[PDB]
Amino acid sequence: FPRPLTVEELLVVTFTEAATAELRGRIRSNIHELRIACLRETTDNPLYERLLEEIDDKAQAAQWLLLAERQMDEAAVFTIHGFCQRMLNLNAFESGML
Amino acid sequence: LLSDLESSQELDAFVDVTPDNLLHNIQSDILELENRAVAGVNIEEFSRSDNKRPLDPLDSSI
Amino acid sequence: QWEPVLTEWITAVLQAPLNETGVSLSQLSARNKQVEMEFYLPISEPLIASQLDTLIRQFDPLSAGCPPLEFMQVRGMLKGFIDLVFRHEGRYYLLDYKSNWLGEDSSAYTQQAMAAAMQAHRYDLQYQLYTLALHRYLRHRIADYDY
Amino acid sequence: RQLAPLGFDLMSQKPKRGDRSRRDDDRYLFLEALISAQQKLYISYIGRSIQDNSERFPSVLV
Amino acid sequence: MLRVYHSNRLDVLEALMEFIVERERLDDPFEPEMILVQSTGMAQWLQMTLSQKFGIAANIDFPLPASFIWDMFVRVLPEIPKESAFNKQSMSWKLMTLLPQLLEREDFTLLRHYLTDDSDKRKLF
Repeated sequence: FPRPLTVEELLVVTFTEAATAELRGRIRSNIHELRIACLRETTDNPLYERLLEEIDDKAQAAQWLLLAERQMDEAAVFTIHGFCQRMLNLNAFESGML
Repeated sequence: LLSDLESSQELDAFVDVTPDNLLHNIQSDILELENRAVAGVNIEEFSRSDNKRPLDPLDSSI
Repeated sequence: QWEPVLTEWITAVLQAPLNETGVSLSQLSARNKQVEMEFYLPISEPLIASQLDTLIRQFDPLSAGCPPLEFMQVRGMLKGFIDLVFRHEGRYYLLDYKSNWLGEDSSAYTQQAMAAAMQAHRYDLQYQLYTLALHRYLRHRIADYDY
Repeated sequence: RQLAPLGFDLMSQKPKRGDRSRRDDDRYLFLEALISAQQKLYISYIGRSIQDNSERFPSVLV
Repeated sequence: MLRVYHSNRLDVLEALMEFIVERERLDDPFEPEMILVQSTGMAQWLQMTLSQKFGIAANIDFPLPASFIWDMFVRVLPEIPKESAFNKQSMSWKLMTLLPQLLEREDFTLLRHYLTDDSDKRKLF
């Protein structure tokens, strides 16, 4: 991607509510594992190993994952019906809704 | 914003929490402003777990 | 329908003299006015009914009528609302407001009848607890205070 | 507790020092509750939903 | 002089507040003690802790920082009304007036598309 992004700027849409809470905790755990792997510089998993190979500066990346870990509460994973509800309530005047 | 006041006179009274229970261990670390988490930066630190704080199995605090 | 009958009666209340000194409510300046005091009076040991009314009835003539007060053992903080507190001639006073009395108009409010209802609604203990409050507040706030 | 801004509010666009948000209020409340406990701390949450027997997750603070 | 008291727990600050009132007592008896609290339960805990030591707690004002400072405005500067003309309540009815008047101002035209569709006046409120 052209620029690094913030957790609150990533939009994930899953139709089932139970899958949105599982994917939120699944991403929350994968950010925590990769953050520790960046500080340890070594990992026992192939995916995180190939990620550490592409990582240029592991120190700044670990700080980004730490800020990404603290924002997972407002991390956006919504359903189709849970999205429009939050989006139409964000900008009211364009939608013309109470 | 409190430390930005020019004419303010600041004085502190802090009761030291003697760590015993797991609860008093965390309140300590937050009070003394120290990081007790072991990240395991090197394999020598990653192996021995004795460098952490001992936890009693009978502690119901946390 | 009320206001013509109200603004008059209100003037009769503010102009009425009080006690011996004949203090009129209109003579009180805002400096000496304290309205709606909320006090917290802690009770340390558990308060027993029989252990209380015996002391009450002892020194208080109004506690002779009616049976002894009946309440469960209570230990904690006591709450209350003082309607008005004011000082005049360097002497503090205690004021409370009651209305009730649906059926009576004429002299049926008298020295014997008012005290008869004070014993009926158990307002005896109320001002006795209000004075203990005010005594502790005046003792705490005023340096070198005497009852 | 999630309270979203009105979306046309200018304060959320350029935050300052003394700006108050409900997210930072509840996050700081969890820290106030942690230091306030002098003996025992009790934290409970639903791990598994009793209806469909699925998996839930505790708050990020916990 | 403005003094800031830092402490690990509230029980030390409450005991320090007990010492400040104990060392110096107010001349006028009826002058209330100003204590700023953001909620009711915080004020009700201070009343029970102060009454537990001194023996009673009475005449303690517990306003909000917004109401306090506003009350400080009327005392320091004359001509200020005791309650302001701009509130969360009155400004809603005042805007319910101007907003139908301010439509088609060449600025509000973005807001005009939200209202002029149709309403029972609920959208305006």
